[PDB]
Amino acid sequence: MLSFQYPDVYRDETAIQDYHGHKVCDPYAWLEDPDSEQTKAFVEAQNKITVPFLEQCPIRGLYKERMTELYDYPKYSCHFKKGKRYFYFYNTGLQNQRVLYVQDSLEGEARVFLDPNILSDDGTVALRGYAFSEDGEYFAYGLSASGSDWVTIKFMKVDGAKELPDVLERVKFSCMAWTHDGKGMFYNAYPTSTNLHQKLYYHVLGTDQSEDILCAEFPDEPKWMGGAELSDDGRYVLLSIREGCDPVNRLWYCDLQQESNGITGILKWVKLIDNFEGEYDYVTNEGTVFTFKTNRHSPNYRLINIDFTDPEESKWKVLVPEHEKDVLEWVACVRSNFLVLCYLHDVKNTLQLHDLATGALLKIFPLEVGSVVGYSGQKKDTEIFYQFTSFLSPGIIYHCDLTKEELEPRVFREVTVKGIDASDYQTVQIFYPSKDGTKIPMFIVHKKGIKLDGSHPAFLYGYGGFNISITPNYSVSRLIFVRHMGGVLAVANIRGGGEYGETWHKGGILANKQNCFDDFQCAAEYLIKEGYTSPKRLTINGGSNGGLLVATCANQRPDLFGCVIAQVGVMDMLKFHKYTIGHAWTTDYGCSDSKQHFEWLIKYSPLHNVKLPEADDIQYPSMLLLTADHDDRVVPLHSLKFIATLQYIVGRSRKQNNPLLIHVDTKAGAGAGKPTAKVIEEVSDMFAFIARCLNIDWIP
Repeated sequence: MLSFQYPDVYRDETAIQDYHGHKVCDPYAWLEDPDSEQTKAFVEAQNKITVPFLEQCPIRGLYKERMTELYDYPKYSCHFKKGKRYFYFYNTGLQNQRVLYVQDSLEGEARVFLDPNILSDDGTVALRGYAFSEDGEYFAYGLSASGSDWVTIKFMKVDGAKELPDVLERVKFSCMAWTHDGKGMFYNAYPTSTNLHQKLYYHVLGTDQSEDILCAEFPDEPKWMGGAELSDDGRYVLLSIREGCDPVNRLWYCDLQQESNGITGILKWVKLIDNFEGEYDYVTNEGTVFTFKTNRHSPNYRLINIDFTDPEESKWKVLVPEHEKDVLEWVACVRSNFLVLCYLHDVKNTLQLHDLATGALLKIFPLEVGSVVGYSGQKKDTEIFYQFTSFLSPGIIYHCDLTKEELEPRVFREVTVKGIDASDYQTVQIFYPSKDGTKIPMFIVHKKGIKLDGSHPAFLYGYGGFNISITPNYSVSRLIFVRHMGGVLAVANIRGGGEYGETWHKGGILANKQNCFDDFQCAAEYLIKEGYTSPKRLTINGGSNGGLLVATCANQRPDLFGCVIAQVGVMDMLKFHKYTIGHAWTTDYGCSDSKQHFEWLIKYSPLHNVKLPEADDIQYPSMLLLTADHDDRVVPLHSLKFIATLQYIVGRSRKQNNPLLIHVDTKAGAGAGKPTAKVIEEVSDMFAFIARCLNIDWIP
C-alpha cells in the first residue's frame, strides 16, 4: 500500500491565460522558480514521501549491489592521434568520470593527461568539449559544473601537461576551433531565462578574454547560433548557423588568406548558403572543391561537392548519391583521399570506405548487428579506430591500418558481458503496424526459450523526436532487469526519430506529433498481443522528449501500462518555449503563440491532459518522475507542475492506489556528464520502483 499522504500544494487559481480564446489555468505556475522558498519546500515535501517508498524494499539494495558489480568493467574511447601523440579516454570501471590518457606510441606507456575526477569530491565537474591545436601541441577543454550548460574553457600545453593562464567564461553551446597558425581559437559566448545573442569570438593564446576579437554576430536574429570550424587545409573558416533543432544550417565561409592583417574584427564572410533549407555538414575539401554531407533534396542524406569558385546549385556534383532507404549518418575523410561512411540500415550500422575522388566503394568493414558509437581518423591520419556496441556487447574497438595494399581491420580492444551469460539471451527485430498502417521497427531482448504467455515484466523504451535514431547500445541496468527481474526489454523506433531519414522525423513532429504517441502505444499493444507481457506488468520509460512521450502515453492509454518512469520530461507544452533553450524545440513541437500550433499542443500536452479515467475499473499506472532541482536544459518546473497536477487530480481520487511520485535530486546536478555514482543511484531507484509496484521477486 501507500502509507503516506500527498502534500498539500498551493493552487494559484488566478493564474489564467487566454490562448486564442481558450482559457488555461496554471495553478502551479509558481514552481517555475527553482530557488524560491516555496519551490524548495515543495521539493522537500515530495522527496519526504518518495525516498522511503523507494528504499523500503530490500530489492533496491540487491539491484544496487548487482549494478555496482556488473557496471564495474573497463570503459575506453577509441585511440586518436593528435600531432605526435596518441590519446584515449579510460575509466577503470566505477570512476565518476572517465580520464584522458596520453601515449607516445601505440606500444608505449600511457600517462594520465586530464583527470576530471580531481576537480570535485563527487565527480560533478565534467569535461564538456575539447579541441587540440592543429599541431597537437596545445589543448583547450571545457568544464561544466553540476550538469550546467555553461562552460569554462581552460588550456594546457601538451608537453608536460602544463596548465596555462588562459580562461574563457560565458561559453555555452560553443564551437572550439584552432586556426592552423596556432595563434588562437574560435569559440562562442553570450553577452530559467532564455539566452539569445550568442556571438563568435576568437581568443589569442596568451591574452586575456577581454581582448578577444568579435568575428560574427547576428543582432537582428537573436536565436541564431554560428559555429566555426577550419577547413582541413586551414585556409577557410566555415561558419554553420543554426536556429532551432532541425537538421538545417546556413553556411558562410571566410578565406583567411583574404584577411589582410589576420583576424582583427568581423570577418569577410561569403554567404555561400544563406537560408535554412538544408543541412551542409563539412567533410573535407581539395582546394576550392568542398565535400558536404547534405539532406538538400535528399531525406536519407548524400554527399555533394560544391566548388566555391562556381557555387550555383546547378553546378554542384553528387559524389555519393542518396540511398533509397538507408540513412547516411556521418562521413569522415581519412588518409587524404578516403571517406568513411556510416549508414543506418533498418536501425543497425554499416561502415564503408569510399574513394574521395569518385565516391566508389572500396571496402566494407564487417560488424555484427549494433551501433558504431565512436570513431577516429582525420584527413592527415593513416589509420582508423571505431567502436561497436550492442544490447549484449559492451564494446569492441577495431583498428585498421590504411597504408596497407589489402586492408585487414582487427580487434584492438574488447570487453565482454561481465557476470551474466550473453548466450542465454537474444535480440530480435520485428516491424509492427501502427494505427495508420505504417510498419515501425522494434528491438526486443529476452531470455532464450521463454514462453509467450504474457507473464513477463517488460520495459519498453522510446524517444521519438529531433531526428535521433535509437540504435542498439549496451545497458547493464537493463540486462539486470532481464536476468534478475525476469524481464523483457523493448525499444520502439517510433516516428519523430531519424531511423528512416527526414521523412521519419517529419512523420512525428508538429501536426504529426500524435503519430509518435500512436506508434508507441501500438508497440505496447504488440508486446501484449504477442504474449511478451501484459498491461499490469509493462513499464514504459523515456527521457526529455522521451519523458513527454511516456507522460502523454500515461494520460492517453492509462489502461495499457503498469508503470511509467519519465526522466526530465517536457510536460508543459504551452510554456516550454519560454524557458532556457526551450525556444529551439519549436521546430519539433510548434509554439502555442500560434492558434494552429496551440490546437495541436493542447490535445497532448501532459500538464493539460491529466484526467481521471472514466471507467470505474481503470486508474493511472504507477508513475515516477525523476529530475534534479536545477536543470538548464529541461527546466524542472515541467516535472514539478506535472506531479502537482497528477497528485491533485488523480492521486486524491479514491480509486487511485498506484503511487504518483517524483524524486528530485538536490545534490550537485544530474544530466549530461552525470557521474557514475549518480547513474547507479538513478537506475536503482527506477528498478526498485518497478519491483515494488509490480511485486517482482528478485531472481538471484
